Parts: sequence; structure tokens; C-alpha cells
Amino acid sequence: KQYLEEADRKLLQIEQAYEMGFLTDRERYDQILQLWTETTEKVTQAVFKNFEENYP
Amino acid sequence: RQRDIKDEVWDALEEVIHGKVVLLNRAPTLHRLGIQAFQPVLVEGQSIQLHPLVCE
Amino acid sequence: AEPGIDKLFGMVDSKYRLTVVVAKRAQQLLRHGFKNTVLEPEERPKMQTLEGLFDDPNAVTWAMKELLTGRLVFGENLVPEDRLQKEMERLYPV
Amino acid sequence: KAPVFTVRTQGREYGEFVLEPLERGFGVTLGNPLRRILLSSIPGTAVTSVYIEDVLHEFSTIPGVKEDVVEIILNLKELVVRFLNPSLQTVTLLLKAEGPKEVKARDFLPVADVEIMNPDLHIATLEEGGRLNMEVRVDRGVGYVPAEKHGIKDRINAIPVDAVFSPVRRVAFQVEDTRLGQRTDLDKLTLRIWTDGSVTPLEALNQAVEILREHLTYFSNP
Amino acid sequence: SKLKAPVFTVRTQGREYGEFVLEPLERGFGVTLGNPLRRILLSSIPGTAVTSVYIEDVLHEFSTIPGVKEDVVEIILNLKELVVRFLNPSLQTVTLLLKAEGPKEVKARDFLPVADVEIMNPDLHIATLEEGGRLNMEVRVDRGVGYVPAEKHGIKDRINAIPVDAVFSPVRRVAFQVEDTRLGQRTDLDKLTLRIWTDGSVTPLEALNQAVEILREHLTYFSNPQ
Amino acid sequence: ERVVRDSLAALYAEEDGEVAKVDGNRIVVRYEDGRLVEYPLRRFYRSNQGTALDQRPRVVVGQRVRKGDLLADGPASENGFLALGQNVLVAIMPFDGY
Amino acid sequence: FGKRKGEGFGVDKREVEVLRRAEKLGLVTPGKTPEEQLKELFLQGKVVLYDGRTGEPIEGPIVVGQMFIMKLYHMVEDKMHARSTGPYSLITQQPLG
Amino acid sequence: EAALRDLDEEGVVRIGAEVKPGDILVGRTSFKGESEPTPEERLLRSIFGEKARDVKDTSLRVPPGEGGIVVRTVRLRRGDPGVELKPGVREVVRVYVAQKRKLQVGDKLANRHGNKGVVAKILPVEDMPHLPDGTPVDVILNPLGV
Amino acid sequence: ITQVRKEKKGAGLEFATPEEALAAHERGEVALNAPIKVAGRETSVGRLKYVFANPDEALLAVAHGIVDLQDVVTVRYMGKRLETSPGRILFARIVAEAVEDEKVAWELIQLDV
Ligand SMILES: [Mg+2]
Repeated sequence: KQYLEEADRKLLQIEQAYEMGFLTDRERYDQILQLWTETTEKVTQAVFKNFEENYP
Repeated sequence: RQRDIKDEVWDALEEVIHGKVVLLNRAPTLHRLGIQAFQPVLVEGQSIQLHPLVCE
Repeated sequence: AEPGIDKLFGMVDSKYRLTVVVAKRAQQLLRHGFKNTVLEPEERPKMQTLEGLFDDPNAVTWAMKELLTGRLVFGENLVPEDRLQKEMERLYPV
Repeated sequence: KAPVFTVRTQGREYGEFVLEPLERGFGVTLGNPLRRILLSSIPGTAVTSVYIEDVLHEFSTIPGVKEDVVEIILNLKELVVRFLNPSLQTVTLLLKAEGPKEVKARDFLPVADVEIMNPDLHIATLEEGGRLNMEVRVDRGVGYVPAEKHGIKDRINAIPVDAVFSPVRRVAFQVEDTRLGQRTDLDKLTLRIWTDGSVTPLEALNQAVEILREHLTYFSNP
Repeated sequence: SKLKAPVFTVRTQGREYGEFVLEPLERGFGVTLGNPLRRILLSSIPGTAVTSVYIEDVLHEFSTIPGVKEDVVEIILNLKELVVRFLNPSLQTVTLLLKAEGPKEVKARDFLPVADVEIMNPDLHIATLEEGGRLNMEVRVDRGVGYVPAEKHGIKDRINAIPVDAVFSPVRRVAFQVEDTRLGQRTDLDKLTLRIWTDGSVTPLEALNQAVEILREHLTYFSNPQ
Repeated sequence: ERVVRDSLAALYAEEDGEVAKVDGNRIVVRYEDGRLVEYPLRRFYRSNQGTALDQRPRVVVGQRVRKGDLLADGPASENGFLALGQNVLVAIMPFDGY
Repeated sequence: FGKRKGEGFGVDKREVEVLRRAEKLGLVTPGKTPEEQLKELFLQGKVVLYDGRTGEPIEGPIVVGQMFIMKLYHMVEDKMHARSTGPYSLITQQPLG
Repeated sequence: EAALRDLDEEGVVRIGAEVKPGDILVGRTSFKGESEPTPEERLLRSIFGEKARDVKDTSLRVPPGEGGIVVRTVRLRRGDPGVELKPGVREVVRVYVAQKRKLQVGDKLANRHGNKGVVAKILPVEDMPHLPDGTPVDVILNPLGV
Repeated sequence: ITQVRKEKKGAGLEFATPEEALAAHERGEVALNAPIKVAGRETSVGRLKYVFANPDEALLAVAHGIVDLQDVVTVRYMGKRLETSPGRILFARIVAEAVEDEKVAWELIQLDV
């Protein structure tokens, strides 16, 4: 839930930086995919840390 | 005739196959371990029994 | 695993030559009815029937055991083929 | 029909027992109870308590002796003692030696109707001026009782020892399919028993079977 | 310090159910005794089962009878639930006769009574008959052990007889409880309770005794070494 | 339920009515119209793949049925529901490599 | 469960052992009654299970339930086949298929 | 007569008979293709004094691994009402054989989620894992499949 | 069977005397396998409490439910005093008996993992 709530505010910042014309449609799309890639990675590590520490 | 088959022929067959091996093959035969030799153990039932270690 | 397979591979320069020696010896045993064997009565491979212990019918099992004893000599050009065939039939008829 | 029972023994410490053929399922039906009994109920002897003169507790070290106290206690767990008198429920063994000597089991002061099966068992090596004065308590019992569970003290400074009573060290059993004529589902039971030599593997089995039969008589009187 | 023969309690409801308590027992003997008896009770207890059926004007199992709602496959499936108690121990086989007609629902009651033979579930439904429906059959019930499929025994009293899968075992369910107990000096003792369900042809107590005897007789086999 | 009905394996009542006759081989229904309709049942017929298509009567003599009420179960249906199998008690656990 | 408690049986010794390993697994909350812990496992769809060979429990609580399972059309009776010698083909003289 | 026991007067196996591999379903004879018996057969026939029959046994038999109970037979001859066969065919016989199939080792099971497997072992009820109240489970599925 | 328990109750406390630790564990203040420091070394309660003369003793204790196979414990095997689980001892024994060479078996296994 934490990583998702964080990811949504990050996504909002990329939308504000789009509508202001700082990044293109291309650049915005690329940044969104990157955010979700890293957010995915983060939750993977979280699944396995919780398993290792609390349910080995 | 299957009803004419008595119990001594099963014992005779055990003698026949003694020490002999058969080849088992599974398609696709991708490499040479697609065929391997096994000493058969006669079983009731219509299924061939395969050893776990050779499944890979 | 075949009993003493690692030692059997020790004896040959090529694993395939072991197969040739084993196969040929087993053919000799079958042709001459096992009476040319180099095994001793207690070394004979045995098979458990309903009756009890009987001789293992399998000539390939026999041949490998014989090989392990050391009593078999194998190689190339040891003896003319006809001479070998005739000497074996003189010693052990069919 | 009636299964044939087959015995293969090595000395007094090992035996394999094969019962075949049995009706389907009976291999594990017999094997499991016997194994449970053979581990838990077989009467044997163990070291339950030890006093070493200047040693206060289990983790102390003895001056002049190579082994620590823990190691000596361990060696004592390995001592195999056989009570010849049926009524003897316990014994105290004494050992005092010093100087340059490797103390074995035989060194224990002989006690009447108490046989030490493994007299060559090492206990401790003593250096110059090293001194070993100790009393060991040997009780009759069954199974395995940890030191903290029996809590036996003849005196203060007496150290309680995990009590390994069982003459049976290991039991392994394997059931495998076998055929009599047309029936292939029959069972073949192979039972493997390791003892310490005080009770023989064949003896232990017979004792185990007896206990179970007796327990079957308990279904008699409501 | 050695434990001594335990009190053996018996709680029975009718011929169907029983509870069998043994306490106190040395630690771990609850399953040491309980489990082999459960295994023996589920397998080796002799019993009775329908082994064959001949229905008149029916050549094989895949037939259908005019006037009857159930096909022969379902009829034989209903006969597999028939519980038949033999009062005489010397009696190993019985052929039950049934003749029924008209708008009736044939139950197990309708079997023609045979001496020294009691049907434990006479309400078991067998076939629904309609005006003109005629069911006349002969079912062979035998005594045996375990599960013998029709293919193994192949029992036919006559030519058109249909062999039936025989579930011989009278035991429906076996559970056993192991609870904590003490002799008040010593703890971690075992209290063993055998719960035994039966079809009623044999009694849970009778079942338990046969189970004990089988295990006892089996311990005998360890007598002559080699 | 819908799968069995569209499959045409199961048999249903045309209109409201009362069941006159019930057999392994046939079911006779008396409708509102007064007309007596007889439904023969397909019993142990061999399909293209050799599985047995057979219909079993699910109603009894004298039963009041409505329009669309089940008369016979087709193959692989239980009281009009698609039955492709059995409901079994399963344990999820390894067992000795079997 | 409630049925059992009325029938005059308490928690089994082996049920306690399984409960021990289960609280080591973080499945049940420590300090609760044996009944409460069994209910916690049951809400996870796991039950105590006895090995019919031994009588001893499976060392952990196991998922058990009703599953819908079908027998498919591929059956060994149809597929099992063997040949010593038999029919050969017209031109090739090789065995038929 | 052991071989012909279950055949009716006309040579068709009777309804309700159990047929196993090798058993005759429909008996049939075919005229032997003209051939000169080998000198071995000349001598054999001469030794036993039995005329070589004009016809050979072409009967339809149960194939390996098949069989069951005979539930139906259809026989169609030529020259009987309502039936006309393809040219040259005197008569056609169909035998419908039924079998009740119990689940066995090698049969394939599956659930609706894609779990599929073949039955490798059928255990007696006493080996099956069971609930405290005595109920054995039906199927044991390996968690490694999930 | 070769995985070892890790418990949170002890949580790395220091203890001067091992009998203090066993007493603290007996009070239920510290778990058997919780990582702990007694004297200067960091050991676990189970390593002090259960010290087994040979493998057969460790496994007999498992049979009687004194310890599980995953509990870390002190076992004397082939002359050295080891900190492992009975399970890891059992694995080493499985290998050893299979190949009928006990020394080589000990060389091959990675026991601590
Ligand atoms: Mg200790």
C-alpha cells in the first residue's frame, strides 16, 4: 500500500510536468513505465524480506 | 486367448526378462537422454512407471 | 548401476571396447552352453525362481562378472578366427 | 499362509529382521509400533548424575585435565553398563586417578553384578599433577530423559546428565512390495535394529513384541 | 515406577457405534496401540456383501426393466448398500429372493425372510415400481474380507447373473483420540479412546476383538527365526 | 444450468402438467390441454467418442410439473446442472513422491 | 469441532503438537486456547491431519477441502499398446503404424 | 466347443455374453485362395488322413485390450425387407460391446483451473491422510503444482 | 530438515554465565534458538542446554520430542564439537551411509547451510 500511494503521487508529478510542456508525450510515457518498473521491483523485495524476516 | 493364460506363464516371463533391459523413449527426442535403458520390473496395471530422477 | 562398472571402464582404452568384449564373450557362453565359463561354482550368477536358486540365464550378466575376475584376456589379433572357433568346439562341443 | 521370519546378525550390536509375505498394509502396521516401542520401552541403563571433586558446575574446566567437564560428561553418556542382578535399580561408580594416565572405563572400581561392556572407552587424559576424583550414578530405566527433567542430585555440585537409557541406538524399517503367485500387493518388512551390546538386537525385538502382546491383553476386563 | 495394566471402559450405542477407552498408558502408546488397530479395523475385519444379482428378463448390467424407474446399474448400486447379518457362524452364503409388483417402492424389507439372516437396513430403497412394473430377482450375499471387485470374483449363479462389487468390511469409520493424563505422581501419560462405527452386521466391540486377535496372531510370526 | 438446457441433453416439460407414467425407458406427461405426451428416453447410446449418452427420469408418478421443469437428466447432468465430474475431499501436501 | 467438545473429547495430544509448530509458523496467535488456535487455522483452510500409516500428525496444518475434479477422455485402457511382430506395409515392408 | 460356446445358431455372439481379447464376436468363413499345399502339407494331410477344408476362419475377434459385455447385435442380410447393401456384400453384422470402467492408474484427472494429472497410486483407505474424527481424504494433490 | 530455526524472543542479550541463560530460557524470557551472547561469544540457548555425545543420541532425542530437527544444538560428530541441527546431522548421515565412506562423505557435504 505504501509503495502504491507513493507511486501515485510520483505519477501526479509527471502529469503536472507534462501539462506544463516540460516533457513530451514520449518522455512522459517513458517516465511512467520507469516509475512502475522500479515500484514493481520494490514490492518484490518487500515480499521476500517479509518472508525471510517474519515467515521464513 | 486371454482367458487361456495361466499363472505359470507369468513366472516364466519373469525368468525370460531376467537381467535384460528395455529402452524407454519420450518424444521429442531432443538429445541422447531421450532414450535410456532400464531393467524392467513387471507390474500389474497398464501404466509404465518412470523413475523421478530421469524425468528432467 | 552395473556392479563394478567403474572398474570395468578402468580396464579399457575406450568404453566401446568394453561393450565389444562383453558382447562377444556372452555370444561365446551361449554358443558353448556356459561350459567354457571361467567362474567357479560359488561365483556363478544366480537367479531366484519359485523353486529356488538357479543359474542366471543372462549371458551378458555372466560375461561382465567373468571380466571382473581377471581370467579373461582381450585384445586385437590374439589368434586366427577359425583356429579360435575350432579350438573352442574341440574343448566344448555343441 | 504363515510368514517366514529371517535373521541376520552381526555380533551383539546389529541385526536385520525380514518378515515376508504379509497381507497388504501389514508391513507398516507392524513396523511402526515395534519401532516406537523399541525406542521408548526397552529396559536399559544410563548415567544420571556425576560429582567431580573441585568442579562446581557443568561448564567449569578442570585444571590438569585436557577434556573439559562437558566432554567428560559426554564420554560418560557413552558408557555401556549391564546390571546382572534383576533387582538392582541403581549403582554409584567411583573413579580416582591422577598423574600422567589416560583414564579408561576399566579404571572404575569393580562393583558386584555390574558388567562394564566397553572397558576401553576413553573418559579423560590427565597431565602431571592432574587429579580426577569422581562419582557416577547409574540407574535402570527406559527411553530418554534429559538432565533438566530428572534433576537428580545426590549432593550439591552433583551434575545431572541427560539419561540415555535405551540400549537401542537406532531403528529403521522399510516395507517393500512383494508377490506370492498372482497377488503382488503383499508386504515385505525389513527391520533394522542397532543396540549398544547390553541388550542384543534380537533380544530387544523379542522384548518389543512381548510388550505389545501384553498391551493387547488390556482389552479384556470392563 | 513401571506402569501396570490400565482400566478398560466400554461405551456402546446399539450395534452401530462404540467408544473404547484405555487409561492410563505409557507415553506414546496411545498411537502405538491406537493406530495398528485402526489400520486393521478398516481393512481385515470380515463381513458380508452382495456378490451377484440375477434379475428376471435382464441379460446384463446395462439393461432397463419395463415399469421400473431405476436402470439395473442404479439397482445394483442400491444393492451395494445392503447390510446382511448372518446369525449362524457356519453359514458362508445366502441367496435372497425378491418378488414385487404394482405401484410400490421396493425396499430391503421385501426380501423373502431367511432363517438366521437379519437385514440391518430394511428401509433402504431398492427400486421404484409403477403400475405394471414387475421386479423379480435373486441376490447372492457372501461372507468375505476387504474389497473384492466384480472383475476378480466374477460370481454368477446362473447365465444372466450380474457380478457385483463386494465391499465386505463391516467397519464404516474408525477414529481414535489420545488425551493427556496422570497417575498424579507422573505426567504425560496417554489416555486412548477408540471410536468405532459399523453397519451393524458386526459390533464395534466384536470388530475391536477381531482386530486385536489379528494383531496378536501377527506378533506370533516373529517366533521362528532363520 | 443453462449449459445443460442449451445442450439438449436434458429433457424438460413442454407445458404445465402432471406426470402420468415414469419408467426407465419413458415418461408420460398429461398437460393442461388434456393431451397425453410420451417422452421416450435415450438409454445407453454410444456417442461419436464412445461415451454413453443415456437419460434418466428425474420425476415420479403423480408429480405436478411446471413449464420448463426437469423431466430427465441427460448425461453429465445432476438435477439439471452440468455434472462433468465429482466433488472429492482433497489434501494439498506431498505424499512420498507419488 | 463444537460437536466433539459436547461428545466428551478434548484436544488431542498430537493436535497440541501441531499447534506448537503452527505458532512457530506464525499461523496462530500465542496464548490462545487450543480450540481458538484450531479455529484460526480453519479460517485459513488448514486442519490437523493424521498419517494413516503411523498415526502421528503431519508436522504442520494442511489445506483440505472439497474440489471439483473430472476424469478426462485420455485413459490408459485406450492407449496401452505393444507388438512383437505383426503387419507390414506393401511397398516398404515396414511395420504398420 | 469351448471356443464357440457363446455364439448363437447363426454365429453371432449372444447378448449378455462377456467377451475378452481373442474371443469370437461374429463367426465367419472365407473360401481359401487357390493354392497348392506344400509337400509338407501333402505329407501332413496324408499322415493324419484329414481333408484340408475348402474354407478358412475369417471370424471377427475381440482385439487386444478390448472387450466387455455384448449389449446389442444388428444383422442385415441381402434380400430381406428394407435393406440393400453396397454391391457384393451379402450380409453385415454389428456387435456393440459395453464396458463399465473403474478409475485406474494412468487415467487422467483435472480440475477447472488447469490442474491436471494422471493417477499414479491408489492407496488403501488406511494409508490415506485423515482428519481427527476418522474421515480419510479422497485425493492428495501436491502443492508444488500451484 | 536442513533449515535451522531463527527466533525473536531472546534478541541478542548478553549473559555472563550459561546457567543464567538456561535459567532465563527456563523463565520463558528467551527462546531456545534466539541469537544470544553468553560470556563474550554469541551462541544460542539450545547449544548450551542440549549437548549430544554422538549423532544417535541427538536423533533419539528428536524421536522423544525433546528437540526438533531444525533446532540448533551441540552434537559431537567425528571428534569435533559442532553447532548444528539434528537435521543437518541426519543429512550428513544419509550421505555417509549411501556412499559407505564416512570421511569422504564429511568432505563432500556443506554442512552449515
Ligand atoms: Mg544439558
